[PDB]
Parts: sequence; C-alpha cells; structure tokens
Amino acid sequence: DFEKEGYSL
Amino acid sequence: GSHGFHSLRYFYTAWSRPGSGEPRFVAVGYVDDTQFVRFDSDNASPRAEPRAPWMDLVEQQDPQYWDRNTRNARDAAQTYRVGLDNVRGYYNQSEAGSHTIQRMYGCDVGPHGRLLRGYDQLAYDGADYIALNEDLRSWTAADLAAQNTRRKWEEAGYAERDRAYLEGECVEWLLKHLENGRETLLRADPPKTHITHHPISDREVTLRCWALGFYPEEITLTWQHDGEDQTQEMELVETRPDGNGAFQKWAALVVPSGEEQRYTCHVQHEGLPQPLTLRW
Amino acid sequence: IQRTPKIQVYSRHPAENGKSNFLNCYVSGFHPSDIEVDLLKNGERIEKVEHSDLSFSKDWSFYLLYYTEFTPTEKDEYACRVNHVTLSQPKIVKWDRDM
Repeated sequence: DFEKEGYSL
Repeated sequence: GSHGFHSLRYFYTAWSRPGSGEPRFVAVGYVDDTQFVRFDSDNASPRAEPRAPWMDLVEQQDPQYWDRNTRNARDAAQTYRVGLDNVRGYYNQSEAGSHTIQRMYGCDVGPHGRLLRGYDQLAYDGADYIALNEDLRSWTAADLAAQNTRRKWEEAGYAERDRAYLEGECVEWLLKHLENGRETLLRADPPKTHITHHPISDREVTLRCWALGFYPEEITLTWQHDGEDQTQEMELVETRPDGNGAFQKWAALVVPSGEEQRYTCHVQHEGLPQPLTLRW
Repeated sequence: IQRTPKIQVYSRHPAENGKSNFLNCYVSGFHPSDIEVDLLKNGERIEKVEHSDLSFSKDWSFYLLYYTEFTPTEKDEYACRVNHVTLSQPKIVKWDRDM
C-alpha cells in the first residue's frame, strides 16, 4: 500500500 | 553464495502550474527495478492503477487493495497541493513561479524477510529538503525554511507513524509482491550479447559490444586489449530501458583496421552462469 | 536547480527491415519535469506516441521513456525531438540502427 499517513510540509 | 535483498519504493512528484490550473501530483511504486503501480491527479476521477502483470491478480487476494490505495493517493495529492504553497511561503517565492516537491520512501528487505533499511527523503526544486534519519526517529532539515517542516513534523509525532509504516506495511507488502510477482521479480534474465563492426575508414573500425533484454538493471561491460582494460578508450552508454520491462547497454571502441582479433568484450550479469567473453 | 536532459534514441530489438519493432526515446537527468518529446518520421511528428510514468533517480532528476510501434525500412529516417526549459532551441537526435 501507499503510505496511508501524511502531513503537509 | 550472495544473499538476496529486495526493495519496495514509492516516488511522489507534485509541481505547481501557475496559469494552467491546479498543481499536478504523480506517484509510482517500484519493486526492485519493476514498476507496478501508478497514480496521476490530472486524470478524470483519478484512481491508483496497476502497471505490472501480477498486479492484475492482486484483486482476488485483496479486493480492497485498489480502493484503499486510491484513497491514500487522493489524500497524498491534497497534502502536497497544500504543501506547495506552504513551502513557497517559507521561502517567500512568487506565485508566478513553478516549483516541485519530490518524495521517495520505501524499505529494503533482507534474505530472511526482515527489514534492513527504511528511508524517507524529500526534495524541493530538485534539492534535498528534509529526510528521515537512519534511526527512523528524527528528521534532518536541509536549510532554514525546511526547519519549519521539521518542527511541524516533530510536534505531530510523524516520525513514529513513518517508522511504523516502514517497519510494518512496507515489509509486509514487499513480501506479498515478491511472491505474487515471482515470475517477474525473481528472474535473472541474462543479456543477449553480440559484437557489431562498423568501418569508419580504411584504417579504423568501430567495435560495439551489445547487451540486450537483461533484468535486473545491474550489469558490467568492459573491453580488453590482450587482457588490458580499456575504460578510458571506450564509449559506455547509460543503461536504458527497452520498453518491455528489461534493459540494454553497449560499450564501443575505435580500433585499428587490422587489430580486431586482439580485443575481447566481457559481460558480467547475475543471470549469467559464467562471465561472457566475446571476440570479433 | 535546473538540469538539461540526456537523450538516447534506439529500438527495442535490433533493426530488421520490414519487421515490426518499437522506437524508443529515453530522456533522463532533467529537472524540472515538464518536457516535450516527439518522435519524428522523415521530419513529421508521429501522432500515437506513448510514454512511461514519470519517475526520478537518487539525485532527484527525472527520466521518461517515449515509444511507439514502428516497422523500420531503408531510407525511412526516424528521430526524436526534445524541448525543455533548459534548451534555448529544440534538440533533435536521429535514430542510428547501430547507435
């Protein structure tokens, strides 16, 4: 899977 | 004998297009040297799409795979569309300029099936911006503007979530792909090799040593003169894809018109039982 | 950070006249990603050209493969035309069955 996570820079 | 090691890698590219609509976001995934998945935000109702044979069969093992991954990619696209203006604000760049964010992350696995290295790195306009450290615990911002992102990411506990993915799903999904794509990923296709001969004059000829249709991409081509290496005298092109999932490479050498018999080409590649020695 | 693209034109299989093949233009080492690549047959743009999905190398420079089915023959000149923000004029690399 892609990374389900994330946070804008 | 050499212990295997394999890699699952994802590549994100997001760039702004002033005057031509919203930023675009493109993501791709690779197992070793074979692409298997893609996603383009410009597409009409964009969905994650298979790009390798064995991915056409993933839906019967995991019928939710495509829905799960389409949601994540759509979420990643939104995250980087915003991140483009956030970073631009950090540098106080104009809105009329186009700028790019890139991200590469993934995991290397050992022959045992356990993690060797996890990594996550980001660039801005083609230069290092921020990267996860080898401990998977902290970040390394490349310049003053990037420290904005590290502070935000430190205070949000992002590294722990990154590390959880890299040691977790990444390892698990690399192993799943390695088994389902076994015929594609675990092959060692040797190069189809031959020498070609091109007279340029009455006194000089070009000898070109070819390597075609080999996988993985790693290969070594050398020319020898009686047993003496010839790297400075030869032209060695950069390894290139053939469009069918394999690679090509050649090395050429200008040689006196009566001396062809004195040169040999040497090819080493994982698919070869023995290194190959060719002669015109 | 801007990088001019490297270009290779070549065929998937060794060129045998009359046999169907694939004409490849591999552009690599460029930044940023917006690039214009056409495949030419006797100076005229070939219309059904496809390309690989955008990716990049460890040094963050992008690479792309443009390709189309073609049947090589004698006297049929083929070439790849590339333009990019780092090039003041478009760059054209002819196809040489021998490279």
